[PDB]
Amino acid sequence: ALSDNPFDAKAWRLVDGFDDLTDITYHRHVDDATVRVAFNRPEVRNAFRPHTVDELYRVLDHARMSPDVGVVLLTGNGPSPKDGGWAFCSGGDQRIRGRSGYQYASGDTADTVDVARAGRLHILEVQRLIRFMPKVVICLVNGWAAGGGHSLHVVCDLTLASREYARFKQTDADVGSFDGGYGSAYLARQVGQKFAREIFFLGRTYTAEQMHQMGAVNAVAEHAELETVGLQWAAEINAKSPQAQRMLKFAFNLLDDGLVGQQLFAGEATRLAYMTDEAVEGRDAFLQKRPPDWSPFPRYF
Amino acid sequence: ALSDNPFDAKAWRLVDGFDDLTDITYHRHVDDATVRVAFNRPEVRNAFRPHTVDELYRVLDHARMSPDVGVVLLTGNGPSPKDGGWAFCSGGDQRIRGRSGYQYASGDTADTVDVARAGRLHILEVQRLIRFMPKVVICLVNGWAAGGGHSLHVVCDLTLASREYARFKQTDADVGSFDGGYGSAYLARQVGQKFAREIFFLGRTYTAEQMHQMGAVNAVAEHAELETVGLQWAAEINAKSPQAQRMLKFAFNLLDDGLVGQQLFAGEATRLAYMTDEAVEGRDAFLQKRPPDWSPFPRYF
Amino acid sequence: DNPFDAKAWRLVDGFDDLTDITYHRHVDDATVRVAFNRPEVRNAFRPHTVDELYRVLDHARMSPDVGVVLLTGNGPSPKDGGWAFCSGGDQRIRGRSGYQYASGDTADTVDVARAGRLHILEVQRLIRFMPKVVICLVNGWAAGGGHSLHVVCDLTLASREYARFKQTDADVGSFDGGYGSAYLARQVGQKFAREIFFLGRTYTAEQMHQMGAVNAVAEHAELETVGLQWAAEINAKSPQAQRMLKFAFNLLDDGLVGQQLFAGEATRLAYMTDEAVEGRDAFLQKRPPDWSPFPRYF
Amino acid sequence: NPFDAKAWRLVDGFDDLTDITYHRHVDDATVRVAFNRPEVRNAFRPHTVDELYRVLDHARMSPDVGVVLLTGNGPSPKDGGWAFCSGGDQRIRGRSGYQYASGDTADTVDVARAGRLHILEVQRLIRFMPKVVICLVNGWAAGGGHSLHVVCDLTLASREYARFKQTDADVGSFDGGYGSAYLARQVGQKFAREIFFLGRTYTAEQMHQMGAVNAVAEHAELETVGLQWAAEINAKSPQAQRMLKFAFNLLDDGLVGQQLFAGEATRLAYMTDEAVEGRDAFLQKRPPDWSPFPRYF
Amino acid sequence: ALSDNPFDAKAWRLVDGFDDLTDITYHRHVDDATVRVAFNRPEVRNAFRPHTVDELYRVLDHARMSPDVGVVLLTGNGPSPKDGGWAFCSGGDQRIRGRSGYQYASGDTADTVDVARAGRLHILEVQRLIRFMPKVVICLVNGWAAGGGHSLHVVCDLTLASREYARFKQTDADVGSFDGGYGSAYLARQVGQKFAREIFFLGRTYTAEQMHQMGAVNAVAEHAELETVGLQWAAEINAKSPQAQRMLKFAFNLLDDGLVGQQLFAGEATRLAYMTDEAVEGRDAFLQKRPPDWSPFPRYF
Amino acid sequence: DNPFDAKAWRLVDGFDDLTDITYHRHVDDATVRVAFNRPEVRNAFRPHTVDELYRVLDHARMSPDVGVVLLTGNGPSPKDGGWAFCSGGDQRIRGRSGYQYASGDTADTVDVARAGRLHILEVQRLIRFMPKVVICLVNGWAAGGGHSLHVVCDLTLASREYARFKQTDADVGSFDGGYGSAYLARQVGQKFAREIFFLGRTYTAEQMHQMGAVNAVAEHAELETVGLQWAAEINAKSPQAQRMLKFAFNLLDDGLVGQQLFAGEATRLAYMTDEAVEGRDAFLQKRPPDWSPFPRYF
Ligand SMILES: CC(C)(COP(=O)(O)OP(=O)(O)OC[C@H]1O[C@@H](n2cnc3c(N)ncnc32)[C@H](O)[C@@H]1OP(=O)(O)O)[C@@H](O)C(=O)NCCC(=O)NCCSC(=O)c1ccc2ccccc2c1O
Ligand SMILES: CC(C)(COP(=O)(O)OP(=O)(O)OC[C@H]1O[C@@H](n2cnc3c(N)ncnc32)[C@H](O)[C@@H]1OP(=O)(O)O)[C@@H](O)C(=O)NCCC(=O)NCCSC(=O)c1ccc2ccccc2c1O
Ligand SMILES: CC(C)(COP(=O)(O)OP(=O)(O)OC[C@H]1O[C@@H](n2cnc3c(N)ncnc32)[C@H](O)[C@@H]1OP(=O)(O)O)[C@@H](O)C(=O)NCCC(=O)NCCSC(=O)c1ccc2ccccc2c1O
Ligand SMILES: CC(C)(COP(=O)(O)OP(=O)(O)OC[C@H]1O[C@@H](n2cnc3c(N)ncnc32)[C@H](O)[C@@H]1OP(=O)(O)O)[C@@H](O)C(=O)NCCC(=O)NCCSC(=O)c1ccc2ccccc2c1O
Repeated sequence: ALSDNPFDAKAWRLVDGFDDLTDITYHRHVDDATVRVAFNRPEVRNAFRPHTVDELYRVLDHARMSPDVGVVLLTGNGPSPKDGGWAFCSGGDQRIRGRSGYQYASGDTADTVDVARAGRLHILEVQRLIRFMPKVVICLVNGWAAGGGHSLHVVCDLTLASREYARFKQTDADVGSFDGGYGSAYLARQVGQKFAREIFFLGRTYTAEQMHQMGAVNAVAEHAELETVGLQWAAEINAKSPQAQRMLKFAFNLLDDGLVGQQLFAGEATRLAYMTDEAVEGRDAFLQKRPPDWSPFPRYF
Repeated sequence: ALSDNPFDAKAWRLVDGFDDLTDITYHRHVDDATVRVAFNRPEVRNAFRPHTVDELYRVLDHARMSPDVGVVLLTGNGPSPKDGGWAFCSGGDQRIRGRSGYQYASGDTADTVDVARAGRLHILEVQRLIRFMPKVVICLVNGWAAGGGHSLHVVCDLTLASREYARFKQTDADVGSFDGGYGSAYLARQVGQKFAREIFFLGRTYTAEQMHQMGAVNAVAEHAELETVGLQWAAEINAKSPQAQRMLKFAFNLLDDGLVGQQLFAGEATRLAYMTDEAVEGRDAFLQKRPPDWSPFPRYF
Repeated sequence: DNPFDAKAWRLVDGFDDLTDITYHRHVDDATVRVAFNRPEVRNAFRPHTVDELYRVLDHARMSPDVGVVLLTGNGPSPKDGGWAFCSGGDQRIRGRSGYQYASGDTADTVDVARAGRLHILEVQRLIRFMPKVVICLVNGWAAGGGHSLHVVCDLTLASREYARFKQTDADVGSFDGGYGSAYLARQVGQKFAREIFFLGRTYTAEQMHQMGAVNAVAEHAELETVGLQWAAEINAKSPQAQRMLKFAFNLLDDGLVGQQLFAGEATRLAYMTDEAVEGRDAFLQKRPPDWSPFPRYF
Repeated sequence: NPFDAKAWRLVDGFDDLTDITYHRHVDDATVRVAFNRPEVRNAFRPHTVDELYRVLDHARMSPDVGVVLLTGNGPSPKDGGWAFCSGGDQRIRGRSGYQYASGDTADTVDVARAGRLHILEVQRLIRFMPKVVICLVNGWAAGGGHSLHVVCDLTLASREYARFKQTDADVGSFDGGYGSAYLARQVGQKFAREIFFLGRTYTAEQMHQMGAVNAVAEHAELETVGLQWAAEINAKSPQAQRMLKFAFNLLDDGLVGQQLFAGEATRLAYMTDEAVEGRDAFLQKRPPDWSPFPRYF
Repeated sequence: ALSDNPFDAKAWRLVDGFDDLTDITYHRHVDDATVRVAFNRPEVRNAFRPHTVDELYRVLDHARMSPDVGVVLLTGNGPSPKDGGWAFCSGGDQRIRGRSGYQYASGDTADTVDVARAGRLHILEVQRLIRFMPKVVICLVNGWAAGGGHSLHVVCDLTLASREYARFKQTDADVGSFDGGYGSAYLARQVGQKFAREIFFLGRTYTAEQMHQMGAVNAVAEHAELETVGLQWAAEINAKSPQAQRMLKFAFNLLDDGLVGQQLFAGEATRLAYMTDEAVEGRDAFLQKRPPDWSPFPRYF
Repeated sequence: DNPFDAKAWRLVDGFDDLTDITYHRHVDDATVRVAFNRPEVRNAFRPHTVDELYRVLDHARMSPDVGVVLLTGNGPSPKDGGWAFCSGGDQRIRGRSGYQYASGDTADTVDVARAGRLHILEVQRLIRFMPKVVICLVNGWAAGGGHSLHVVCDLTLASREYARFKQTDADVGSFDGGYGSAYLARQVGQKFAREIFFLGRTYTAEQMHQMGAVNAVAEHAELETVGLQWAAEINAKSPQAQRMLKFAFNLLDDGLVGQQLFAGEATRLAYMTDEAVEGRDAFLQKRPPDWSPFPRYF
């Protein structure tokens, strides 16, 4: 009766238009305003290749533009059919990593790499998409989270982790790589500079409880219940003012993201201003080629 | 023998000139350089209305300008005479909240709102007064700390919380509101970005011990001893160089507050320069209409 | 000639007791005039001056029928005909602990029991944080703390003939290590700002305009007339938008304080929506809120 | 007319564009992207924004393109007026933002569909793309149109017809992001506040004096000079140009800025033998040998 | 058998050229790419005087420039021969502190102070050296860490602390001093603003375990094993890509250090660019006085 | 015509061994002159040049009788009469690991066992952090890293006739991604700074002055004479105030490092007080401190 798999097929439906997905799965909950986005290459611990990043971007972007979706659950499928091992995401697929970055290939191995096509590092675009979308993204760490996979959990708004199977391991420097952006600096804004430097410089494996104690993981859950708890967290988020939740996310981003953070938060303020009679008077005055009349609108202080 | 009330009336005296306070109480300790500032509307869990904010500002401002006061203890009176419930502060009084913010009213309910008078959100001014005053402000959370009340706690330099009665709950998004300034972004600089986002996005109730573990509460105390512990903390603060304590507070504020932070710290540096013979030579040379002589004052490196 | 046109201005009720500052409301416009009134010492401010200045600016901030503040200096000097906006802190009553309250004009009347203050910094923040445009009209010398006040204002207009900018801080052993210096660098760039402070030279209106700290140069007699024209153009726009724009300009430079002020106004904007009103109503009626009428935007 | 048709070719796959034009230079690694609604001073509606994003994104991913020229077509067939871009099309502005419509006017708005403000997405795309974007202001630049020039890396402006006018507060709108705060990092806080608070009209020469316009050119020569600038840019080390742009963005853009600059530093490390040894060791399931690679200081 | 001393004399060799050191010791490990740098005035709890600072800077600078050294262990020798008391570092030597700062003296006490020579506060230069050097610096807190000694610990990349003997006490304000830089503001980026303010404003003594719980100490070790654990941590660090480790340290520093942070990280990016064929084409074209040919080098995105 | 007036300058004791740099102290003023001395390669620096430049600037930093550093280039070139401030890194000894030490002048003599360095960045930080005003006198070409050196100096004066600013970094596949670029933008604004780097055009003294990166333009023969005048005006003010001001200008731009330096100086001011001394004395006398004589200021 105890399931080894967090996924409950009865609770989830495929999303229309996404039959061609190979490296990623995308479900919408049967009742809730919540979607499930998951890595789908468990044979390589859910390592992503450039095509994986493209699918992940497409799917997250679709969720961003779905008005009836409030929360994204980001996770990994499994286990490995080869050894039963569990993974959230093991970062960039090393098999198709070249001197210019991760390269598109016709097959799974290095020999099928299109040598004419320069490599990319555009998981960074997925990071920004997660960061900038006006919806809460909750990472469900159901297994190994290593390299770029570790950095993905870091950039999510919230993280829940499997007690039995979550393993956090920043392996970047082991393979001569490094996430010098959100993966490292933003980790320091969750667990502090000392712990963050330890995690990267020594590359040790941490449990869910250890990461929770340090401040990068919000709560620990039983593996079988990880998505159930995820859905409960999403339900609590979706039960509040969506307008307030949106502003709050951009408020938490703002200063850390400089002018970009201000752009997003100020953008939402501009939308709020557009709803007002005062802004409509401004529009109407222009269209009617007359001076605007601001006298009904007080100078708040 | 066990008091349900943290307040020890024998230890405190009313402050002269504060006759007319209705929403707030203001005491000076009988021996120590410490004052007690408290919300005084326990029947509504110490929610503040614009008049409450005005009294609070005036009282904190007086404490700021009192040379014989080193530490402010900010707390809530209680319990509710209606149900015996304890509160530090439950944020803005929802009864007089309008479309333009919290509105002045002649009575307690929405019907007595002065409709000719625009709403205000100027608890933010109290936040800055606490932030900018050259004295340590310790928040003693003696009960519910919710909404704007939670955010007041966040902005204080230090927080002590009642074991039995403190309950931290960020209810902003529940009533369609949000503190997008110190309430949220500054919380993240105490407990890290993941926990701060959790606290706001889910709006769960946290105990003193839980908040202490996350990093927003300095210590947990027995309810009956909360002000006693507060006074002990104040005494330790007051036993150090007042000049060093002043500079240290502005040093902690500085970068987080940008140019405002620099302004406050540099302002105190200017005062230190004014104490020197070199600065006195500059003033005198101008007043005597002669060139200054800097030769007695060596260059340091 | 004199930039002050007495016919255009009325005294503000409740301010009969002002000694170091004058305060007028325009006869027709949503504009006030705030001016230093010690031209015999080049409009140097003492602590009492600062108190009056703060109180008057605070009153303008809280006047809903006022949109723009014009900050300037009265003159000329009755002693030598010299023109000044403001020459900074009154050096006569500067002590080792800062500028001190005194019953008279000189150090001999200083209240020795009372520590000195530097709370022009409080006026700077009041100017910086108020949800209204403050225009500095530099009608003469602007030196020391007076120079730093023009720097922190949103806009500066300057008298062609008589405006003189001179950062004399380091000459008398002082320094504005806040807005006076760092924020000046965000107007004229780090090289020019360092020059202005390190060498303490005198600059004309036109020179400051070329460097970027002065918005426009006006004829002396027309300085307040041009100020009123600028104020009128500002007052012809959405007050809501002007308010948001000022705080947007402040935001990143002011860190968490900047975010607090801008987000504070964003919160007011949310409070105006039906969605926020449903949040209030549900709490008051002790029922669950119903968010279904309010769509998610992206 | 600044447009020289002989110098430009249409780009394959963009036959369906209606609000925007998109050309590639016949010889140079340079593209031309232009607003194409001159009858309303090149105001953009959400469809314009979608086309603009799609086109700039394509330019970003085109390895044989080094520089983007962003401008407006004209003149107005109605009054001969010249415009770069007048910002959001006010006719279809609603309480929820700019709304999709089947026609040009408010009565054709799809009421079932919420409005958007996603010109901000185009701003970020210009900002984050590893190529220089030069704005050619050939006419009116107002509202969101003014803000689009602000966010471009460089701006060249028509002496006779460029008109800069930040009208945001006139119509109760505001760009509280790059449009204003970033303008201040070009012309300084005093001038930026003046531009927004008063919303006056400025010439090319005035904006050049303030620091927001790199150079003024004769109207007929505006695109010719743009192409000359693009050529000088394309003649340098592309790797260095790329690093330079993100270095300029970095601190102003906080963690996002660091992410972009560090992303390119990561690529540079991937080129090294040391990084390749890291990949090889993992793939071959053996310990890495770092001894051939010395520590630098 | 149980050693009271963390130092294992068999594991360390003196470094050539440092025979003249008096206030500091400097060893290189017999096998590992690791050095040991230690305060050597245990009779005054390893308080530093200006000569100590000069030696410390010299030794750390030499380590910075040693290509075969990857990690610096920074600690204190002991115990005091007077009372057996243990110290990492008790900050500035108060005996030779004057009105212009810490002063050079021929002897140990104030009467041998060179009055003609202005005082200095240049432990700040050692702080920046630790901060900016492209190698991990691990602080081994083997006893008291107080005042400026506490701040040195704060600025190191990692801290390990002796269970039995580590005592953290920020005493600055007790003696009228303050570290308004890394000592305070950077501490806040490790333990959060509330705990950081508490540490300074109250100046209480904290254990290794307490500082670890707050986030300023990475791990607690047995006193006899402190340097053994230090060596184990260094070995894990030294087993990764040295290039990646370097980039990662400056990535963690970057935003916190503004333009200085950008300068250091960008400098390393420039070195990486110099390794490329493209950069070499740039150099060669200039030297051969011909136009560069960039056509072999793809634009990446 | 030469800007250098030999009569005004004396060699500094202990610096006889300098080869790539010259170092003089003024015969009367608290001012030194530090100059690149390889005019045959447009004053391009090699690693040895950087070491000498650091040592000389460090010595000036620690000299209590020196207030101002004038940083410039010697010339003209004995080969073609060309004038240079500094053309950046010596490309002849640039390798894949950076600029390399060599026994001779050319690439064939580089020590292959010794990795390259980019440590002109250390000189930039030394200029940036030293508590004294550094004025760059651009007497000729300023290119690459040489351009970045002027950018990081506090003030820049430039020769009308011979100053030439040209950011050639991207021409040779290099880039200054720190103070050279990002800090230039805080002088001339983001548009002009991007223009300067992306196109790498040559600009005159007058053009750079208009953009905001050059404080003043001077006649070539008078460049050091004007430099000495600027230094004299700087040296006539409170040294303590000038010091605080420089770190105040640095502060926010330099994050925790900026704060560290400014607060460090504030700590020194505090050490001068009776209050700080009571703290010391109480510790030394093993007694509680008595803070009662020292008032709380606000
Ligand atoms: C360039 C002038 C403005 C005009 O000179 P002029 O030749 O035209 O007239 P002058 O003879 O100097 O002045 C006329 C009368 O006014 C007096 N006076 C002018 N300014 C002041 C003044 N600030 N304080 C006291 N008296 C002043 C003069 O002494 C003189 O008095 P009289 O001989 O008729 O008896 C010149 O007077 C002057 O340099 N005055 C001093 C400017 C000054 O150093 N102000 C204060 C420096 S510091 C500062 O303002 C300040 C304040 C608060 C701060 C807070 C935080 C951080 C920094 C702060 C700060 O830097
Ligand atoms: C200064 C002009 C550009 C030139 O005036 P001119 O006197 O030469 O010609 P005019 O007769 O006014 O315009 C010619 C035709 O084009 C129309 N037109 C011009 N601009 C627009 C326009 N923006 N929207 C709709 N129609 C426009 C005019 O109504 C007119 O139509 P007609 O009566 O001949 O049939 C003037 O047209 C004008 O003020 N246009 C409006 C400028 C404007 O306020 N744009 C919107 C500001 S708000 C905005 O762009 C925007 C968008 C997204 C944002 C996202 C986040 C944050 C902020 C945002 C934002 O602020
Ligand atoms: C907590 C202790 C470290 C341990 O106390 P314990 O109870 O174990 O034994 P104790 O009797 O106090 O010390 C044993 C011997 O060591 C001496 N000693 C300990 N620390 C110092 C010390 N720092 N300076 C001079 N002597 C010291 C003691 O006086 C005593 O001497 P003895 O009576 O045998 O002759 C305690 O000694 C103590 O508080 N020491 C002072 C800590 C302190 O306040 N240091 C200076 C704060 S300021 C700071 O370090 C500093 C320095 C440079 C800075 C530069 C720029 C900006 C900031 C700076 C800065 O903040
Ligand atoms: C614009 C000139 C300065 C003047 O041109 P002109 O036509 O007047 O004279 P020219 O014939 O080019 O030069 C005269 C002699 O001096 C030589 N020369 C001039 N500059 C250099 C030079 N920098 N290195 C080596 N030789 C140089 C010339 O090769 C030539 O040698 P000759 O033919 O007599 O044997 C031109 O010479 C020139 O562009 N020189 C190279 C400028 C350059 O690209 N420098 C390196 C950019 S990168 C850089 O400096 C640098 C260094 C360290 C960094 C560290 C961290 C981050 C960034 C860094 C960085 O960007």
